[PDB]
Amino acid sequence: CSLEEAQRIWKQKSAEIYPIMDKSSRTRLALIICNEEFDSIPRRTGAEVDITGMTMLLQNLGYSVDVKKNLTASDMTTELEAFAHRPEHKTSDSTFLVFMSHGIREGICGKKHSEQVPDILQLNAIFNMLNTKNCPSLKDKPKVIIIQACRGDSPGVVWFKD
Amino acid sequence: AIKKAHIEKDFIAFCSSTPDNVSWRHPTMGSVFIGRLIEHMQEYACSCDVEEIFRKVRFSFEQPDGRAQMPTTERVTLTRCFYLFPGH
Ligand SMILES: *[C@@H](O)[C@H](CC(=O)O)NC(=O)[C@@H](CC(=O)NCCn1c(C)nc2ccccc21)C(C)C
Repeated sequence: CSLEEAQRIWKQKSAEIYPIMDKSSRTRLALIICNEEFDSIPRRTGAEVDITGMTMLLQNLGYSVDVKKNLTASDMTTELEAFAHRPEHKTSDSTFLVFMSHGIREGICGKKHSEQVPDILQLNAIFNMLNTKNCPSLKDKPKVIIIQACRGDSPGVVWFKD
Repeated sequence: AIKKAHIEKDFIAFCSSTPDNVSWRHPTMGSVFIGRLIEHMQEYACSCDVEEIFRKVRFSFEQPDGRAQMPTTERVTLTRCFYLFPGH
């Protein structure tokens, strides 16, 4: 993780920068939700390093970082509902949410998803908990949402002729 | 005593693929999206800001390899530059 002294930055598009809060009194927070076992659909082997890398990255970046794993869409809203209330937000200049699951068109999926047994956290929902209403310590304060999950079944691509 | 605030501001989502389409994740090396995110976060963290950095990683997927996927940025409501001053 590469580092510092560039004051060029505070003299660019400044005061359209986000105000950062001093490093001595920060309680910064970040959440990794990552699912690997599922009741019915293919186990996510390799998801560990996703958790690792991201947790070190985040930590390195100046963040205390919670991991929770193997959740329903339920425990996704309820745990995430909790991340909203954590009073360290008041002394934080930002946050990082990350999810890592299987996924469908509509959303991230949870522990139990099949086509007869559906389990989906909408990307809608992530936003509706973490806003000025439900998470008020975070206004005028950036929040990035990092979703590692499949968006649907199609491979990425179209053919062209050369 | 009672003023108004925007209910939605300061967000940015970053996903692994575009809609309808898939995300790769290699067995012993994690998600190719995760790997790449991390790599770019390290080197560009304060050369650049998060809109920029998230652009860059999108760029690095562009000419399709065998397991193609284009990262997308939904629903950014950042009003200001998120420079991430690593070490302050
Ligand atoms: C979405 O449902 C998940 C991605 C996620 O974890 O977010 N998709 C998959 O797990 C796919 C399976 C997959 O990615 N397979 C990796 C295949 N593979 C191999 C053996 N070597 C590779 C190198 C680079 C990229 C992929 C590679 C789906 C398609 C079942």
